[PDB]
Amino acid sequence: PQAIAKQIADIINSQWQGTLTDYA
Amino acid sequence: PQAIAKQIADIINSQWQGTLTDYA
Amino acid sequence: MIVDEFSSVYECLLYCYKMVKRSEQLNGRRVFPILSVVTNNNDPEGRRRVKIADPLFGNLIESNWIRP
Amino acid sequence: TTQEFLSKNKTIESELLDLLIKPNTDDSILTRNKQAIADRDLFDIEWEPGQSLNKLATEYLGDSFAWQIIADANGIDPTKEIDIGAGLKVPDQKALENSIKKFIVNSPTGKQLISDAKQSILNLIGVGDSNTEFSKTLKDCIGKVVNFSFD
Amino acid sequence: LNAPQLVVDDYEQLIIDSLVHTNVVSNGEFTDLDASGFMRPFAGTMAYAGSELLYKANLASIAAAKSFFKNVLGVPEDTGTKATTTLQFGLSASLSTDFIVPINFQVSDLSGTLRFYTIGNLVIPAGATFGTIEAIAEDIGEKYNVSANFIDQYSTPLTYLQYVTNIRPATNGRSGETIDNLIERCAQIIRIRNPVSALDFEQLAELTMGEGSRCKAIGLLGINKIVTDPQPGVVHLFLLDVNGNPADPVTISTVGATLQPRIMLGTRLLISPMEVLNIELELIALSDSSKTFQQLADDILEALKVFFNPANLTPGEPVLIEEVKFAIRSVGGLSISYLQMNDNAINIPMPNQWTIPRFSYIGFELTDSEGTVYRDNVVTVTNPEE
Amino acid sequence: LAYYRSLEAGSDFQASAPKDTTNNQYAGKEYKTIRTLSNSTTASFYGYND
Repeated sequence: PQAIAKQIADIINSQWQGTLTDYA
Repeated sequence: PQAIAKQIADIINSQWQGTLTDYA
Repeated sequence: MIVDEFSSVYECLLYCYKMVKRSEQLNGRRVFPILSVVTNNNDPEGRRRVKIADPLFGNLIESNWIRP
Repeated sequence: TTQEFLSKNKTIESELLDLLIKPNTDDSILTRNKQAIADRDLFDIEWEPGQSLNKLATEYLGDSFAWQIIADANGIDPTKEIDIGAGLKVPDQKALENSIKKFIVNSPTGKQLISDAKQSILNLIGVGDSNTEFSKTLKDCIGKVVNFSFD
Repeated sequence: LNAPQLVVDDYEQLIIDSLVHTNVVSNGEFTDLDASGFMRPFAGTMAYAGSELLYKANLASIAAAKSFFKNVLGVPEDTGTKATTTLQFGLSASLSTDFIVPINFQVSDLSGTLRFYTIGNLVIPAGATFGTIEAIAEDIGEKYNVSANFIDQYSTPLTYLQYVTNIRPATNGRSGETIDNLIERCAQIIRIRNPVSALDFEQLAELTMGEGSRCKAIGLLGINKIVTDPQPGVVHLFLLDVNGNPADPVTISTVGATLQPRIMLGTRLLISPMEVLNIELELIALSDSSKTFQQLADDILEALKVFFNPANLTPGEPVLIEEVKFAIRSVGGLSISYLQMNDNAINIPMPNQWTIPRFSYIGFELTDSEGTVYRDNVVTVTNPEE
Repeated sequence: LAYYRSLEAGSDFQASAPKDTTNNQYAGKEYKTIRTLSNSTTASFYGYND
């Protein structure tokens, strides 16, 4: 619930770090 | 699945609204 | 503010949210000066205005009166 | 200066400023009880020794001050005597809410849903000021300092 | 409003009487009659509910009368009247295009406290230099009844707009009506059917001609306006328009058309403008120093403007100097020494049955206890005619 | 009034005319001779018995 809401930030944040690193 | 997709979306929304009020 | 390389997605978005306002105001505007050809210089009002054929409209339509 | 006028019969300047007496029924002491609870929503009890409107309000409506509704539902002066064996009509609790007529009123601000019923039911429903929004309560107390006149 | 009170309804009185009657009911067995003693909590608790119930019990008859006056003859609940004037706008130069002054254009006086707004859009055609349009006061009240050329300050600037002023003195500023005026309005509806015996007085002064006008109905008065020559079957009406002046011929035509289907067949209706008598006042008064001289002068001027309202004056009736002095003294904070009206200290009779007074000038000479003499002069009318 | 106006009477001339709004426009009012094509030339009319 809040645990998973947070886990989701961590996921989205890291996914959007992946995109930053995935791009020229 | 869709239930959780929606939950995750709502989590993200409240985390974004959180960020709106987190920053000056 | 200062958005570094240690920032989260939400803050990256928020920064864009607040800083895109000027770009929004620029929509439907003319930012830079233009070069144009004078097509009409007879001003009925005697205000020394001329009509131009700006490249934006490709001479398909006429423009407004332009003041000196 | 002077303008000689003779008698006429039908003019529109007189229709402009003509009818004055208007029989509109507006909120007043004699219009509080216009609305009536439907007969299908009532119970037809009989008056027996030891009965009072307080008892009927308590058993059927759960509140001692609800008797005003019962009397208003029967046209009864409470301080008058109810004969033994005379019939009375007691409103149901759950069937009292369907006497609340909702209609749309138009305003320069906008459409508003408005409740209408006999004033006794309106007072009973709004008991404790639970239905009204806190903004209304704050509005009526905004003008605390009240202008008074001195002699 | 003046309704009998069924029972005594007062908190402290209820407490005191309850204690005394508790003493009386017992044969003096209860002696704690101290209205602020140890029995004060009990008696006060009872008296709070007693007063909050008897206060509503005392309203029964007035509620019945109000319900009668409201339901069977709907009478609007009058709130007031806003002053109206005619503004003239003047342009700086002759334009080749038609100038537009928008709706709700705000103008004000020099002090900036009284504000008027245009009724609608004003279109000054190209080549013109001035244009007129009506303006209404910001709020109700008699303080907006200003003179001519007073409202000339405007905040929002328009292109080539040179000036703006008011050509007419703003009038009909009313803060509301008292209970007696509303009672009279209700009663006239009860008795106006078939106007006979000076209900023509009532049918035009506040109806079919506006609010702020005056009428005077005289029977058997011919076209010569001579009393000693009665003409049976003739009713003569003398009219003062909504602006406070003798009635315009268009208003005469309007009132004649309105009243034609209501007069008796065979009778002759004559309508003519009313006449005005100008009253000039000189006041010598002693001030008690409880108000400043300017405040006293303003209060006296406002009181006299109330007194000489055509709604408060009966045409053809003499002006009584004692009544004027009482109206002045009702302001308070002063002591009248001398009052002159039209260069005399006697009552002023109207020249004829259809003349209304209209006070125009007043001079103040106020003396305080310290001995300063404050002298001032105020002209209230635009000119001796209007 | 003429005496007062003559004190501040200028000598410059205006080629335009005032207008209330920039969006609003006005048309010409005068037909001014531009140039003289010919002081004296012969001319004929056509469209009559032709």
